[PDB]
Amino acid sequence: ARGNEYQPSNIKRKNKHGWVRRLSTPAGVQVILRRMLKGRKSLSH
Amino acid sequence: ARNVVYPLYRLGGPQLRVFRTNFFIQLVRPGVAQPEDTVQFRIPMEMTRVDLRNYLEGIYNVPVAAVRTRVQHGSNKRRDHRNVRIKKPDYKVAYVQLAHGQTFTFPDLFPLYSMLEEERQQRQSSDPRRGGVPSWFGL
Amino acid sequence: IGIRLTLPPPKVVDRWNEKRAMFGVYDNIGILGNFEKHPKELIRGPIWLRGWKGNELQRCIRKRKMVGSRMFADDLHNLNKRIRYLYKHFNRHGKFR
Amino acid sequence: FTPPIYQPKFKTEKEFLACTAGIFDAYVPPASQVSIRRIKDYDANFKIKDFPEKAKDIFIEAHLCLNNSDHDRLHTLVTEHCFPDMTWDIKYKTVRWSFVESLEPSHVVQVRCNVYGQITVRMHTRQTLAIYDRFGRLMYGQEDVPKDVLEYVVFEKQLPYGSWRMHTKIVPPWAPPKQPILKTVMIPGPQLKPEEEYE
Amino acid sequence: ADRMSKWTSKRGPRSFRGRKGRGAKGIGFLTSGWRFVQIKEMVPEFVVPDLTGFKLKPYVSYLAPESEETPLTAAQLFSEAVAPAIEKDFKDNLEKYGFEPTQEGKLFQLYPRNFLR
Amino acid sequence: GLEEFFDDPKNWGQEKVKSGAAWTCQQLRNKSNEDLHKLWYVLLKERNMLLTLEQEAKRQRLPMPSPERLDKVVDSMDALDKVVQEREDALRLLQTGQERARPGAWRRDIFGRIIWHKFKQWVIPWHLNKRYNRKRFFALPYVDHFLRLEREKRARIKARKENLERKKAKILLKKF
Amino acid sequence: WIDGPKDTSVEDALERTYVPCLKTLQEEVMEAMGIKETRKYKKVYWY
RNA sequence: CCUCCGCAUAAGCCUGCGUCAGCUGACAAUUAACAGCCCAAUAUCUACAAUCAACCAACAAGUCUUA
RNA sequence: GCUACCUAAGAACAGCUAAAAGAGCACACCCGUCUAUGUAGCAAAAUAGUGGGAAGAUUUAUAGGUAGAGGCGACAAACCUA
RNA sequence: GCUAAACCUAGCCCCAAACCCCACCUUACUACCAAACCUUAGCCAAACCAUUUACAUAAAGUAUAGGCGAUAGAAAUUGAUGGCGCAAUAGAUAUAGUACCGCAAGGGAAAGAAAGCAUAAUAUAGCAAGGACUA
Ligand SMILES: [Mg+2]
Ligand SMILES: [Mg+2]
Ligand SMILES: [Mg+2]
Ligand SMILES: [Mg+2]
Ligand SMILES: [Mg+2]
Ligand SMILES: [Mg+2]
Ligand SMILES: [Mg+2]
Ligand SMILES: [Mg+2]
Ligand SMILES: [Mg+2]
Ligand SMILES: [Mg+2]
Ligand SMILES: [Mg+2]
Repeated sequence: ARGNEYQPSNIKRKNKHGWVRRLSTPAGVQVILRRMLKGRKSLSH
Repeated sequence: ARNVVYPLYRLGGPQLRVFRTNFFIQLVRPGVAQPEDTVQFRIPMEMTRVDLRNYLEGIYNVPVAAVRTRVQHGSNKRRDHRNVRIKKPDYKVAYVQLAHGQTFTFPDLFPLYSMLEEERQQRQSSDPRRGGVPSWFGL
Repeated sequence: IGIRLTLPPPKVVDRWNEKRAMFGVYDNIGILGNFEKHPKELIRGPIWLRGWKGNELQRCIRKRKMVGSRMFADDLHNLNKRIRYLYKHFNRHGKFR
Repeated sequence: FTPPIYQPKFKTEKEFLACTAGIFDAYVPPASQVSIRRIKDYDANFKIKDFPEKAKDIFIEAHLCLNNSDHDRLHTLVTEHCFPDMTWDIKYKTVRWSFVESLEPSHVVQVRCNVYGQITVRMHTRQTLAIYDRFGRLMYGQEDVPKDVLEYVVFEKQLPYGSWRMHTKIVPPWAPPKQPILKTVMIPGPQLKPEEEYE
Repeated sequence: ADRMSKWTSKRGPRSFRGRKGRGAKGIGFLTSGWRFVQIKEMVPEFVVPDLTGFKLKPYVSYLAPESEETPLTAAQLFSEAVAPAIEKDFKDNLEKYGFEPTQEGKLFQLYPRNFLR
Repeated sequence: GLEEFFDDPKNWGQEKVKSGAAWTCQQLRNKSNEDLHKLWYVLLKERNMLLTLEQEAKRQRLPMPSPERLDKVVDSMDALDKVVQEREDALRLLQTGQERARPGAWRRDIFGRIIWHKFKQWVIPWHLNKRYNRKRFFALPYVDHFLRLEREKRARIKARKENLERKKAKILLKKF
Repeated sequence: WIDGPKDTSVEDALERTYVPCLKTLQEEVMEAMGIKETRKYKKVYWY
């Protein structure tokens, strides 16, 4: 019954975790800054 | 041209001209049967079919009747020893139909060791009657 | 199996290199030089523990006091956490009271 | 309820020249002064009247080296074209080759010629052989009874620091058969496929 | 879910796939009815010269002499293009010698560059 | 004609093709603008032919005949481009004093990093450009801590590199 | 060395046809090829 | 002998049983008409469902621009 | 991106009986009454049969919204990525 | 005799010194349309908890503060390149912030140069041994 909580949709993916939304708020900008400091290859989703 | 900023055009402005073209194309043998008048090219991704028509008609004086393009996705499945995906580059493929009933067919391109070879000639393989006994000795 | 099967490469120690040969010179700089310089001024090391000694809590307090402003951000955070932890340990844990 | 814990996937995805090719002009047993000069002009010191002694010494010493498998010396004693013949079939078996006084004096036969020297020397000596197995059991030739050996040995030399080394032994077709082998041998006939028949 | 693969026009839904391109430069615009109007002046025109009678070749004979690289500089160009005329007129208003006060009014403006390659 | 995409028919199948030397920057600097313009297309046609050869060799699983001429042609075209760029840069410096063909400015992005923002061509002034005004070219105070952290990460990398270099030098001296 | 059909002769490769001028390759080639352009490039904004 | 199966579109995925030679590597491939990517503005306009829309039946009252 | 509720604009509902129905029987569809199986399973809640609704307070695709002492809730302390 | 065992530098730690072409904020990496600033809290200690505690040297743990209790706590004044480090389970998480896991924030690796069996199953009875015994 459970396990399939991920129902992929690129629109939701980008609107929820994308670069633009991350930069839309100071908290998201700090998310990006933390990923950059850690050296993540993928800063945003 | 590619990797260059195009001067922004406004109504009534001069024609956009490129003097030293940056596009380099390859004429490739089709992987599938094609009509006699179709020529297959691999093209830079930034090249339009209009650009390819003008390119072939100006640099090679090839009468072009039609041009079609498709973006072929290069496999991203292969992985190196570190489990990191190796991306085969995506590339643009153009199909150019020649005009005036002109026909094209891809040409049939591609139509110390002496000592080693002569020693292989002079191997002198051991005979079965020798039973593994070295035959070099003269006794 | 926790034993190496080959003798380690020979270790050759030059007991008479310059460092060993001149080790200890000027340790009596004071008593033999009219006390112009104290022997502790011969000590080369961290600025916060030149000519000084203490347990880890005191060392960390001194380090923060003397170079805390020059420390990297996460190193200073670690030092503050360590001082807090050591304070708790030394003042609340132990067999003796 | 407690969720299952998955172990990392990586743990379970793991997966595992100074030689010539033969003889420039083969000598056929039952005028080479140009080649003599062609070697003199490049060597600056040579004696045909004394070469046979040195050639015999090299031959005997190399054959003695074969006894102890002295490959380090054998490399310098024989050419690379000859070394595989010298040392391949004899691997994993002891040979007790020995030399005894010769029967007739060795003399040169003919010489020819980036540039590689070549001297053919005829020897009719007397030798002993005893080739054993890995297990030390004789398989060729008595160690005590000597045999007379007729050999046409061809030496090759590099023309700057190379020397005269055994290059190839010419066996004439009229030479007598070699010694018989102690052990018997079976020689399979033509293997037959299911659809084939013997004829 | 694939964060590492590059984002291309092959990935999203129909709208995404239509909207994203592959870097090809624009040629015109879209009017009502999604009718594409191609502007001729936006299309790069290849100014290909006449190669008939041209002596140069893709390769150079190895017999050519070696030389020392001397990258052209503004000073060198000025000496080789303007200094002669300046001297000849000084011995005997810089537009006469070539200088132009402003790039505006030219077809090929040097800055901001407005020509391809 | 499409025959220009292939080498001379006599060369088809040849194990090796004899080729000259790549044009050098100095050799090209002596040629006129028209001569360079024409040589560019000569080299372009040769490059297209060589790329076609490379691809057909890959297709046939055979070694490409004399691959070095492709490198020679690429080097020649790069030298020609460098020469033309040098001429354009010299002319631009003389006539305008600008060292860069494209307008740009040093700006601090939303992440506090100093970047060379290269300008883009627009039709409306920037204060009216909505998309442009969405882009932020300033860093708010919450970025200062991350700037310090990045600086200290760089410092740590540099310090490790320097100590490693010195230790390797010490080991070399001990060895010799 | 023997020049191939696609190798420039030494004299051709060394001929100094370059006349130091204050013209870009684009405008020089426009003049040489006789391409006539009367439309004036409308000004654009950079930022 | 068996199948609410199958074929398409959407969404998702992204080369993931095409060829070749040794699961790996190389080579090839999906070609726009379908679909997406639109619209020059200012204003002024636009009461009258749908249900085969014609009767009949209502209530829950229902995507509606020219100068 | 599950789920609860909501917003926008969509879509589906055979056949028979009945007539404009939170109507009857019953497909698709939705659910999950009872039994058996399964219980490291096909499945971190399934299978087979049986059963409830099936033109509605229905089901459902798409996009958007509500956020943690908060949301949402036909109150089960239900749900808010097992 | 199998599996295996081993290895030494890849690097790291702590100091000192020194201040360190093109594309991309729209669905990022897409050529081109009319707006920031604002007390940290709490864990924890007080054996609960509620005020409180808990984000050079010397003067001095002094004056002071404090459910005057846990505890907190001055100032005047004084003047000041190296390694008894690690050496691949260590040392950085690091071969890499990669693979992989997660919708997301985020988490985050591994690695390079004996045991177990087989030769050779097993004998009444038993913490498997000990005293022994010719055994
Ligand atoms: Mg869903
Ligand atoms: Mg298409
Ligand atoms: Mg019905
Ligand atoms: Mg009903
Ligand atoms: Mg409900
Ligand atoms: Mg209740
Ligand atoms: Mg209850
Ligand atoms: Mg307490
Ligand atoms: Mg004080
Ligand atoms: Mg480690
Ligand atoms: Mg064992």
